[PDB]
Amino acid sequence: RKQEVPLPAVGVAVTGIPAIERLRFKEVDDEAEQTLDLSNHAADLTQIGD
Amino acid sequence: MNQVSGLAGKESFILTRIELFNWGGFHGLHQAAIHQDGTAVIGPTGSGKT
Amino acid sequence: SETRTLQKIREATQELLKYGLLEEASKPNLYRIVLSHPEEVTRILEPLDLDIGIDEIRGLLYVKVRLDETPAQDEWAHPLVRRQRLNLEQSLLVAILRQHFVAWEQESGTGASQAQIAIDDLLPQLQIYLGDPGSESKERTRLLTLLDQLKGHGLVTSPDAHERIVIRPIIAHLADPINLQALLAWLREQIAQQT
Amino acid sequence: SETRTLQKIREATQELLKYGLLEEASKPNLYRIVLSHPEEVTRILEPLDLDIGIDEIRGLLYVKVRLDETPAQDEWAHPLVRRQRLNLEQSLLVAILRQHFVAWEQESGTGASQAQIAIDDLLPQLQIYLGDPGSESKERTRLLTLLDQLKGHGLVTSPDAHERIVIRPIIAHLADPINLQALLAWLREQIAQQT
Amino acid sequence: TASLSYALSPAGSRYPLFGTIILDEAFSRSSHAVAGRIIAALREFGLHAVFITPNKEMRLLRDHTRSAIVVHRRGQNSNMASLSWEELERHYQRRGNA
Amino acid sequence: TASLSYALSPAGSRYPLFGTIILDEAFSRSSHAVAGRIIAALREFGLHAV
Repeated sequence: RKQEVPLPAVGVAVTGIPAIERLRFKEVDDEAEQTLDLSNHAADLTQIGD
Repeated sequence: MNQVSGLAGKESFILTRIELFNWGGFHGLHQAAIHQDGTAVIGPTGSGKT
Repeated sequence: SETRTLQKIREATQELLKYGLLEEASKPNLYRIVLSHPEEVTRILEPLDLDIGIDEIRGLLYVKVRLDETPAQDEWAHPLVRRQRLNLEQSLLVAILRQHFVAWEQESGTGASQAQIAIDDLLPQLQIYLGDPGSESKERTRLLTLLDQLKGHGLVTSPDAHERIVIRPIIAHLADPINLQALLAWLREQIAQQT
Repeated sequence: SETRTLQKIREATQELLKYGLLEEASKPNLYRIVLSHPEEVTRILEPLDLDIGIDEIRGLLYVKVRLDETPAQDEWAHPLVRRQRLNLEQSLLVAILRQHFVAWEQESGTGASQAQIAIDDLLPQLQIYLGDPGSESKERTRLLTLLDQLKGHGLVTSPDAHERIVIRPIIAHLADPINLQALLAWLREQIAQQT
Repeated sequence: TASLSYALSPAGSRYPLFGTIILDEAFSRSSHAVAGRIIAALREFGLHAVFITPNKEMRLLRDHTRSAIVVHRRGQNSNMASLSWEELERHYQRRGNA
Repeated sequence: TASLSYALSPAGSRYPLFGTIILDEAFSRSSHAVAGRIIAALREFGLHAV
């Protein structure tokens, strides 16, 4: 007697509109190394062609 | 020409330093110093200037 | 070129849709905004076949499915209405709730949505119908499960700390004379075949 | 009192709001109608800050938040469109399907009817990055579960009668394919290094 | 430049408190005399300036600046350095013999 | 330049019947070697340039 009756539909909210923008992807953590590197390097050295 | 150089350092913040780090092609840490009396910049097309 | 509707209207309408109803004492701003442009609201919703009723005497607004261009219909079958239809078990609680709501209104006035009841009071009421399985754990479990389903339809706030709850006034517009009459008719119809 | 929108347009609108999509393969005549009447559509949607993006190559209409530029919060917040962050399995499947769609259109051009992809090859691909839950049966079951979820977002068909499936052109406009491909290449490289 | 200079000059001053400015493609459309007209106006407006060029028309740059910043690309890597005009002259001469 | 050669040349002939092209501010922003390579492109297409 789990039977459905035709009562009025009041308070009909709508939400969760399926817009593609709502999608975001897993924050797959990548921890190959720590970010400790800081050096200035010789990457500011000069040598150029013709 | 030279008068405004006196205005530089006296009246206004004159830029002589820039440090970058893993920005664009500047891998590691770079840095170049502006000259407080006018400075040029030069390099081939697509070298990190812009 | 463009004729962007009042951004304020956009906020109020989008919120109202987000919740299906809208209560003054909680969010009076969008509430008044819709009161300010009920026609614009309506024409905005009209393409969707969603329409706004109103209850100023208690501070409520809410949607309700239109009934046009596919006459009547079981409203719930509409695509956008987002939940499954009430079921007479729920309705059995619904009637009790409405009774308490109107009873409290008829002595504290219509000046608040704060019609309140304690869960334990319901227990005897259901106990008569759903019987007495003799274990407070089972009956109270089923009671809270029903209440949960209803708050899904938004009718009643979930239990507070004091095991007391507030009936949302939208209940009244559910337990309509007209709708109650259709319900009693269909119920006597069920009785006639159950026999 | 008020006139009522064209029934066909209201139909297409309501469907497009239930599923965020309308397609030549699903409601092709509604598709033609809305294409002839996009201004009506956008007008209906704009009070809600909703608006369609369109794809005439692939016969796909789809929704997209209409909010304006330079917001106070750097990224939009919309009362209706709640956002999800998928579990790795789903995201991975989506990236797989995305590059699948890209490859299919690479070899067949834009708009060419999708060829079907076999569960038989999917389970390997999942195996590429997911190892094994304990059995091939569990692999297949969870694959079909996630495919069900994906069809829930309308990005794929149902598991067809032959244990293949077809891709929904909504994939052509996901949130950020760069996130997909970075993760995909990173995953394959990570497994290649680990082994 | 005039609008920028006055805008940057705080109340009670006619010169830009923020003296430094950047100028990409500093003179990629004008001949050296007219470029020098810009130089005169810009500098006269109390502006400390920096100039860019895609390896073109170096003469005027040497004339009214004191140093340069050399930048070169190597594959996907970008490199920077700050030199005076004369060190660059010596390096050029080291190339000239070849 | 590739496209203009396409348009200017019917099939068969290796050169377009009108071989001349005009370049305003030609090379106004390309490093010298970059300008040389663009010139080489012009020559590959086999055009008379201004």
